[PDB]
Amino acid sequence: MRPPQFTRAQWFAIQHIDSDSSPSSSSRYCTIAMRAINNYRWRCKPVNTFVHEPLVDVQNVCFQEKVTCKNGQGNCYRSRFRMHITDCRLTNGSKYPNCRYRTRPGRRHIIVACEGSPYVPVHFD
Repeated sequence: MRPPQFTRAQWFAIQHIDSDSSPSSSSRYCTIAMRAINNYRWRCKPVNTFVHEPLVDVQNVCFQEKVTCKNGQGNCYRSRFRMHITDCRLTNGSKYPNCRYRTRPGRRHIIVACEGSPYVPVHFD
């Protein structure tokens, strides 16, 4: 659930943009990074992906390959290049505030929904 104090665009950046950061991370990266998200949530988010490119690279995906959204609703775009991502997966038995995560680096195209003025990512697809 998006905290009401954040726009869709702000919440996307909080959850998914680690702007201009190292693609390689420690194995504790996700456990530490997810606290900022889960502090606003009722229960630990089960999976989450962070992108490491500079912010403007992620915003540029809104001007790259148009594709259909998974839900069929909205304007979705696939990145021209593979992004540097980190996938976070909640460990079994975790219960807030004891949320620990597996950390997995990766390099793949991302798909985002874009909306608004400015026209920026609002949903990781």
